[PDB]
Amino acid sequence: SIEQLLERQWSEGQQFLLEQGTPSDILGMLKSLHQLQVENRRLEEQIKNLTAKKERLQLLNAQLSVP
Amino acid sequence: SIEQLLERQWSEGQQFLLEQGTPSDILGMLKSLHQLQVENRRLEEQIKNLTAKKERLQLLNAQLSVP
Amino acid sequence: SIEQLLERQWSEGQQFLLEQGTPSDILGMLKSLHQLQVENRRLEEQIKNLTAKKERLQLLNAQLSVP
Amino acid sequence: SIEQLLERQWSEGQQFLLEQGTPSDILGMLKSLHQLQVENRRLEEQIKNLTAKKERLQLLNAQLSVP
Amino acid sequence: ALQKLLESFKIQYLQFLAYTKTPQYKASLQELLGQEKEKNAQLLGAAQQLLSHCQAQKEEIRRLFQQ
Amino acid sequence: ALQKLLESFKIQYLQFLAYTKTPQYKASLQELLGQEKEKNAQLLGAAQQLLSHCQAQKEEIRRLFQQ
Amino acid sequence: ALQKLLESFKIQYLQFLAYTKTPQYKASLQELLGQEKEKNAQLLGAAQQLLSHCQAQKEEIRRLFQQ
Amino acid sequence: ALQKLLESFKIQYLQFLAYTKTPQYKASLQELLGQEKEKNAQLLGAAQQLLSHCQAQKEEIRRLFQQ
Repeated sequence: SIEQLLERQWSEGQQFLLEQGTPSDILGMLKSLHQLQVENRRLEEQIKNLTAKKERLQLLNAQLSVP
Repeated sequence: SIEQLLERQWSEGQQFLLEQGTPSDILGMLKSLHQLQVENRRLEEQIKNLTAKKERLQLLNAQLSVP
Repeated sequence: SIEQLLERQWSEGQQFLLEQGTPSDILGMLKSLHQLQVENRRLEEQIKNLTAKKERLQLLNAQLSVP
Repeated sequence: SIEQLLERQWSEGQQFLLEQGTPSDILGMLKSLHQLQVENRRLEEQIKNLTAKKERLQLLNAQLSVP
Repeated sequence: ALQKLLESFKIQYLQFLAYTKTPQYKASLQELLGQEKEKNAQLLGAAQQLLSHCQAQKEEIRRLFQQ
Repeated sequence: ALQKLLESFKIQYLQFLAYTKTPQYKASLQELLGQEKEKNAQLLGAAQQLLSHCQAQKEEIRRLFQQ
Repeated sequence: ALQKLLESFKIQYLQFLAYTKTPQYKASLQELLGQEKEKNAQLLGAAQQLLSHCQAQKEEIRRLFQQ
Repeated sequence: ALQKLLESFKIQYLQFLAYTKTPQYKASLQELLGQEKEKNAQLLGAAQQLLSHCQAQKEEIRRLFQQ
């Protein structure tokens, strides 16, 4: 339960560190830098997926082309 | 050209060895024994084909079933 | 840099939330529950690895056994 | 048994068609043309073998090189 | 020289021609064809399984690839 | 503004700090660690099979390739 | 004991809060986002190729299996 | 009945036997053997590549599996 409250630091801290930050410039600079950060991560994994799905799918293609 | 004529022995020989054979009983016994002989051979190879076509086709099936 | 300090909450918080916790009972209960938590995670991934390394290695074994 | 004797034509025929042929020039021209004929056949099949043994062996090599 | 040969062919010709037409005709042919038809029935067997299996294989491949 | 916040952190601090040290300490931790050690024992299980199998696989591959 | 701590949190709070709002705001954020958007553009790249290739692969597989 | 046949065999026998021994002997045989030796040289070619490649393949497999 110590962590339950340890993340209650990180949540409320982040909540008001942003809230007390300039709501004109940051509202655009943060959101962009959050949105892109996530998007660049999601894209990373989806690459990692498609990386293998290519490989394994290319394995089969070799198979068919051989005889 | 010696073979060309060597097979001219085997052809005309076979032609009249059968022809002078009893045309009542042999016409049924030969034709059956020729027809089946060929058919059992053709079937042998077609097995040999389908033998591999199974194997190689089972290889691919393993591939798909793995991940 | 806001995060740089946001994790400075989580670090010092955790540092003294544990430090002010009973150093007799927790020193044994925490360490065990931290050590095992990590170990169970590391084991999870190493399973995930060996999961595929089996599969792909079994693929090859099929290959050899076929013809 | 008709074939048993049909090949007795082809054997003795070939035996003396060669024997009565010029034993000076043919002994060299035949033997060469028989020996090479067989050798070119044996080589044909051994190619056909090694043809597949390559393919199937290249299949495995692809497998290893992928991940 | 051929006179000693071609007559000896004609010796064997009637020696087996009207000879085994009588009692060793349906002794061999009907026994031959017996195991032949048995073999044919055998072959029809394997060739079935193999085609029927290569019906099942190519059907499960349609499924597993679309899935 | 922060005064309303940082004091409310300190409210929760002792509220859970000397509070759950007493009766809800070995109620949660000793139950947590219970299922944790059970999980660890579970994991040690799979990870075994997988390594032990990838001992067997890589041993049979040595054989089947040399053979 | 917490008094020495929670005040030192509030020391850092304004120390970085209204401080880097001014001259080290668009120095870091606008440089960060710069390489971020560059990275995003990079990622969009690979993820494209991979999907576009796994369009080509799965198209050639339709062909080679039906053929 | 055989008299009309076996004599006609002997007609062809000398008709081609001492006949093509003279001018159509090294016209055919030496042309035959010509393209034959050329073919043999061709075959020795493929069979080489295939064995030499199946030296390279089985060498790279030793490496990639141990690696």
